[PDB]
Amino acid sequence: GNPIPTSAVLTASAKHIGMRCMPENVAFLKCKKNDPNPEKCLDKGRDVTRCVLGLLKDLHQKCQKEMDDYVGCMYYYTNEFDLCRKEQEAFEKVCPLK
Amino acid sequence: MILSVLSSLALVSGLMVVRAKNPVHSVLFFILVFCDTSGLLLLLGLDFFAMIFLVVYIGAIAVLFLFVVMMFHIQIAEIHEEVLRYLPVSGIIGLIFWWEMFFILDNESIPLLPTQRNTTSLRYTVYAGKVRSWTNLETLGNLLYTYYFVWFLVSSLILLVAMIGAIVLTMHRT
Amino acid sequence: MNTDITALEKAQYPVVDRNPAFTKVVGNFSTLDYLRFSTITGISVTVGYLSGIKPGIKGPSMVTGGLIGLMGGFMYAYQNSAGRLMGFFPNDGEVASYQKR
Amino acid sequence: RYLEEEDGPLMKTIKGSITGFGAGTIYGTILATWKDVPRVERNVALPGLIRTLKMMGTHGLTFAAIGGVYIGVEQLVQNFRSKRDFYNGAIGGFVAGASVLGYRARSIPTAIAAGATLAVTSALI
Amino acid sequence: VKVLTYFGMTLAAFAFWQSMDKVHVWIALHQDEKQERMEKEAEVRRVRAELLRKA
Amino acid sequence: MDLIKYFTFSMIIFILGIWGILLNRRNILIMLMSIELMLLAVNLNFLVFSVSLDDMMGQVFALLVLTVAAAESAIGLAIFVITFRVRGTIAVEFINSIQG
Amino acid sequence: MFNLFLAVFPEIFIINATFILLIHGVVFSTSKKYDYPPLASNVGWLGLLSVLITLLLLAAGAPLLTIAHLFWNNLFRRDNFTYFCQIFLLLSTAGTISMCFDFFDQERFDAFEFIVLILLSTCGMLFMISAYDLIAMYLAIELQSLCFYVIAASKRKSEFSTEAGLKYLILGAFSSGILLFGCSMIYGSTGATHFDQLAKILTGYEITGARSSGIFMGILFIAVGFLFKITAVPFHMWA
Amino acid sequence: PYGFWTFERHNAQLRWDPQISQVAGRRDPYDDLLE
Amino acid sequence: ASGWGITGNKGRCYDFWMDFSECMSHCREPKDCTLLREDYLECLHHSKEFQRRNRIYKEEQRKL
Amino acid sequence: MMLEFAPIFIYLVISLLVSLILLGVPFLFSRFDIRFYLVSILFLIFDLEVTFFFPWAVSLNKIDLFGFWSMMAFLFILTIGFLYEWKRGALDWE
Amino acid sequence: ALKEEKYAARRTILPILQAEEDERFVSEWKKYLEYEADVMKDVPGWKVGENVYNSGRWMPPATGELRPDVW
Ligand SMILES: CCCCCCCCCCCCCCCCCC(=O)OC[C@H](COP(=O)([O-])OCC(O)COP(=O)([O-])OC[C@@H](COC(=O)CCCCCCCCCCCCCCCCC)OC(=O)CCCCCCCCCCCCCCCCC)OC(=O)CCCCCCCCCCCCCCCCC
Ligand SMILES: CCCCCCCCCCCCCCCCCC(=O)OC[C@H](COP(=O)([O-])OCC(O)COP(=O)([O-])OC[C@@H](COC(=O)CCCCCCCCCCCCCCCCC)OC(=O)CCCCCCCCCCCCCCCCC)OC(=O)CCCCCCCCCCCCCCCCC
Ligand SMILES: C[C@@H]1CC[C@@]2(OC1)O[C@H]1C[C@H]3[C@@H]4CC=C5C[C@@H](OCCC(CO[C@H]6O[C@H](CO)[C@@H](O[C@H]7O[C@H](CO)[C@@H](O)[C@H](O)[C@H]7O)[C@H](O)[C@H]6O)CO[C@H]6O[C@H](CO)[C@@H](O[C@H]7O[C@H](CO)[C@@H](O)[C@H](O)[C@H]7O)[C@H](O)[C@H]6O)CC[C@]5(C)[C@H]4CC[C@]3(C)[C@H]1[C@@H]2C
Ligand SMILES: CCCCCCCCCCCCCCCCCC(=O)O[C@@H](COC(=O)CCCCCCCCCCCCCCC)COP(=O)(O)OC[C@H](O)CO
Repeated sequence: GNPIPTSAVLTASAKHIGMRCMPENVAFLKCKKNDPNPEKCLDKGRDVTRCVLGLLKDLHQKCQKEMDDYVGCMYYYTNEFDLCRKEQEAFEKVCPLK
Repeated sequence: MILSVLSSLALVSGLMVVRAKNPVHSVLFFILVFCDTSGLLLLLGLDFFAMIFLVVYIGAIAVLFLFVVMMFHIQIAEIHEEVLRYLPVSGIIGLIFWWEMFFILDNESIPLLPTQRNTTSLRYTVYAGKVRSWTNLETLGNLLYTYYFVWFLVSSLILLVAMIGAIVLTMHRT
Repeated sequence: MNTDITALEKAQYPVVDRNPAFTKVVGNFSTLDYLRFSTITGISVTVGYLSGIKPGIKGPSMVTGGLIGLMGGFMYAYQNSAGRLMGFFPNDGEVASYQKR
Repeated sequence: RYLEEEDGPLMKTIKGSITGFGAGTIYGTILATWKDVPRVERNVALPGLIRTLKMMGTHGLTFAAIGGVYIGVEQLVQNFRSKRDFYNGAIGGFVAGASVLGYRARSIPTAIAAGATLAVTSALI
Repeated sequence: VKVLTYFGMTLAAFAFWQSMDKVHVWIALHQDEKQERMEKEAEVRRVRAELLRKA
Repeated sequence: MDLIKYFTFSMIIFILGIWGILLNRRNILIMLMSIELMLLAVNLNFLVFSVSLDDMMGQVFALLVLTVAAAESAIGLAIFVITFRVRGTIAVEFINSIQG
Repeated sequence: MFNLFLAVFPEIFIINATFILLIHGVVFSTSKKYDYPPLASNVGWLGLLSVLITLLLLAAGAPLLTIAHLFWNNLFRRDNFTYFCQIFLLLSTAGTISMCFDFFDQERFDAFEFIVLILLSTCGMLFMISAYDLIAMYLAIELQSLCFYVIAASKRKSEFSTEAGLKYLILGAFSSGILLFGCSMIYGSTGATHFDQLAKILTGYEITGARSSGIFMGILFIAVGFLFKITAVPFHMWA
Repeated sequence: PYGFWTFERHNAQLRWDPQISQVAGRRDPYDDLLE
Repeated sequence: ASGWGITGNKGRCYDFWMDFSECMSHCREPKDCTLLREDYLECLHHSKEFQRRNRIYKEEQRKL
Repeated sequence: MMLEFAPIFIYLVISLLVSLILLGVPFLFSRFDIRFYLVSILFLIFDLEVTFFFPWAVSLNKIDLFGFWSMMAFLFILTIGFLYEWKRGALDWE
Repeated sequence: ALKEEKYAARRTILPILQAEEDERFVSEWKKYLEYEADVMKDVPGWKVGENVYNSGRWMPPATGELRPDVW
């Protein structure tokens, strides 16, 4: 069902995440800037987490195979983008950044 | 434990620096002390200083000492002396320094006693500082040549004095 | 590199230019600045000549003294001109030239 | 300005003898280290240590004697006479100096000098 | 020195450093008592100063 | 306990330099070596404090102190060389003519 | 940017003049054509000239030495006190140099490097006066000290001069190590080396019972180095 | 004097450091994320 | 006090330093800035934090 | 991270062991020349020059023109010293 | 440009990693506070989880290891 949000999955999806979860990300970062206390930021963190997990599930639904290949290569090369261009292009052709 | 090992090696090697009858042997032990110091520096995460201690202290300064001491061909009669009669004076001076100076940080920097509980889970991680980490080298180089450049240049003047003095005191041109 | 010309002791004369450019300071050289410059250089050349006679290098000694004097005299003239433009020294001429151009 | 103590003249004399043996041991150590070793002792270690320890003990003994007799006579003067001044303690300084330093120096001239000196110091106190 | 002599000196030094560790633990464990003694002496000194200022 | 252990390491190096001064009355080369040991201990003190305090000033000064140590050793060994050249020996009894 | 360096015009000039004299001396002292002339007196006169020009630059630019004080703050601090101290130092150096010419020519001390080392030590003492941080203070002190070590041993075939140099270098290096240790203790205890920061941290507390033994012994060691430098008893017997 | 450290000559860092507060090497890590 | 951190960011104790300095820059009595000063020094050495945690460890060793 | 230094230590231990094995298996079946001091001094100076070059070289992208010219001034002082040594014959071994 | 690509990738996933870490630390801190409340029960004058900083601004718990992050 829901992909395990490992470093490989998040790094491979980072461009989609930046384009999609930008307001939640910026809000979380502003609140962290004002207050580093983790307790006083949990709500913005939940907003960020929900946005990201929803986008992850969506991308898994749309292009399962391309996402699997890109995530696998990214994990194999420890998230080195240069060694993964072919499957990155295949993943972005079926799941556009928009 | 690892700091116990390195400190024990440093203690013995330093005693050998100050107590070896042959001065060439003293220079070699001095080199062991700098190696142990470099190990400590690696433990602190200061790899630039760890390498520079090898390059400068061992690679240049100790080499100078070794060249000079080896060509001196010192006879032990010229520098021998019994040290048994110094044990008391070293005992007071060492003790007083020991009692004062090994424990000077204790009142200001009180150690955290390690408990039978996993405190490692209370380590808080801030990923923001980890996006672009700086090496020791580039953190130092960000400062030496711009914000503190005057001290850098004064050090250059010190080296120039060393060069001039070395020539004027020892040169005998053939 | 962040810079800040602000001095500890404020200028006691009108500030014609807070941080005058190098060429502006040089172009601000007055007759008195050139007199200081020339005097320092001439004294330095004379000292070079006289001290060079005994070793037998009076010419090269004149050149060395002249280089020292040129650098010192230029630094002194620049000091005076820049201080006048910045309001640290009496600068009636600078104020008069500023109120007109 | 002086109300931080519990006193006790016997304790005063005993503790003075101990501080004096403290200070004489250190002084003898310093004296022994300053001097050279005899030429016939350059190649042998033990007698140099022995001589240093002997100097330590001798100086500890003499300085303990001064540091004990001084306070002892001082208290034995302000107890029988029952008065507090610099006169009590000047007598103690004089007797300590005279007795101990003239026993060591083997000279009546020097004793009267040492006693005189030790009084002017306790008097300046 | 002999190689074995250097190794034995190193072992003795290791024992010395572990003993020093025990000393540091002792010093840390007595911070509270030292603070209590400092506080009692500070209270005594303050009371003496206030009482002498009364005159 | 890290900071007390790092500090006592440098401290033993400093005390060893002091002892080397005390124990080497006929050997002034080792006296110079003991002085270097003290300088090394101070350099280590600056580096440890820099980490403990999270501050770079200790590191800048450590580099500059290394420069000073190098120049010091160079000039000192030159003076040793010329003293030896004049006397033909390094024994302390031939460098005691200035006194009083 | 250039105008910021008005705060260091005196020092720039004297350093550059010292370099010029070093080059002049080494080029013509080695000259076969000129038969290797002694240049101690020639370089001495030119260096006296350089010292006097430095004095002129410093004395006549009293306000300008305080320009850009924020930019220079973490490097040095120039004020009224440093102004007069540096003037007096330059005047003393000029007098000492003027007293050397008969020594140069009659003894035939031909080494012009003597004058260069004096000038570099004067640079070091100038920076000593304006130092406002433990690091800068130590560096300037060391420059000064190394120049003295070299010139104390200038009669390099003399038993007396070589003995002086050896005693000076050993005792000077020892005292400098003690002072540096004190500096390290103060930094470790306060996180600061700038004099302003040290003033703020240390003021109002002195020994308020909970005294930083680190701060107290750092001060003591620094004082020991200072007392060695001023030849105060018991740190005097080198002198 | 009373409160000498209050005198402007002694508050140099309070006026210099804000001018370099955006310099790489002394920034809060979150400033890069938001700028 | 400098603000330059060993990893290229603001030093750990620099905000405490700056609060203390800003307080002392206008308070004619340093006793008014005592709290900020002890906060700065606590950030440098963690003395009170470690002392309190050692008290906790002490009580644990006493009740066992 | 300092993680990468651990293989170096294990490598040193293994290299030492290989050395001992190779060396130990066959046990089964008054003329002071100042020019060396002078070359040591020169090496010390230029060793420190390289030392100071390293952070500068990695930091050129951030220090820009000011750092470049400050290092140039450093080099100018050291090169004046080098010229002095060259003229005085410290670089001649004949 | 290659490095900026990697560095931008790290920037977009920073908030979720930080939020996860914040939740983890808060839960662990609650557990430790309960532990301290139990241990220091019957010690008069205690205050569980007292901030040692007068300003009250939040700081991570000090660890007593000089350079833990590099190993
Ligand atoms: C269960 C496992 C069993 C299997 C494994 C067993 C492995 C074997 C055992 C290990 C080796 C031990 C034996 C060593 C070799 C002996 C054989 C031999 O032939 O020696 C010849 C040797 C002759 O010397 P040499 O090597 O031929 O060199 C001749 C010239 O000196 C050369 O000239 P030079 O120029 O090269 O050197 C100049 C000068 C060099 O000058 C010196 O080295 C100074 C000598 C005095 C050293 C002072 C202590 C130094 C050690 C540091 C200790 C901490 C210091 C802290 C001080 C700072 C604090 C303020 O030379 C000397 O003075 C030589 C003196 C050597 C004496 C060494 C004595 C060491 C002190 C031992 C104290 C023991 C106390 C125990 C508790 C300690 C407190 C914790 O004579 C001896 O027999 C002495 C060595 C035997 C004692 C030393 C070893 C002690 C080890 C104790 C065991 C560890 C206990 C702690 C365990 C902790 C567990 C948790
Ligand atoms: C997981 C780790 C596993 C480790 C496994 C390995 C464990 C080994 C345990 C060994 C202990 C038990 C020994 C049982 C007895 C063995 C039988 C035996 O002794 O016969 C051997 C026999 C001599 O035995 P002996 O009857 O005792 O005679 C002694 C003297 O003749 C007596 O004549 P003397 O009284 O006139 O003395 C003059 C002096 C000669 O003058 C000297 O100055 C001695 C040399 C010292 C300084 C030399 C190095 C500095 C010079 C620059 C070298 C290049 C620097 C850059 C390259 C290296 C840097 C990485 O001789 C000595 O003082 C020798 C003392 C040795 C101290 C230096 C060795 C300790 C280094 C630290 C080791 C750290 C790990 C071990 C500790 C671990 C924690 C406990 O022949 C040999 O040793 C074969 C020669 C080959 C030795 C190669 C060793 C390595 C050399 C290259 C590396 C240099 C740097 C050292 C490592 C640096 C690390 C960064
Ligand atoms: C070119 C020429 C050739 C010659 C040469 O150069 C020149 O060649 C050069 C080659 C050099 C060697 C190179 C390399 C080393 C290794 C180093 O040694 C690493 C030691 C460090 C790293 O050790 C661990 O680090 C991590 C744990 O920290 C481990 O990570 C785990 O833990 C993570 C967290 O859970 C998980 O997340 C991870 O997943 C999980 O894996 C990691 O695996 C492991 O490596 C430091 O560790 C310690 O430090 C601790 C703190 O002090 C101590 O803690 C203690 O004290 C505390 C209170 O203070 C109490 O609270 C604690 O309870 C209590 O235990 C304790 O002693 C110990 O841990 C020692 C120096 C040396 C030999 C150099 C010597 C000099 C040379 C020979 C040079 C030589 C000169
Ligand atoms: C072996 C090579 C020898 C080379 C010798 C020639 C060069 C020696 C150095 C001479 C000083 C600089 C001469 C170059 C002139 C051009 C300077 C320039 O271009 O201005 C730049 C500024 O250049 C400088 O200001 C640096 C000057 C270097 C310092 C030289 C020391 C002069 C005196 C210092 C006094 C301190 C006391 C000395 C202690 C011994 C503009 O930069 P910016 O303001 O736009 O931004 C700053 C930077 O880009 C960002 O970090």
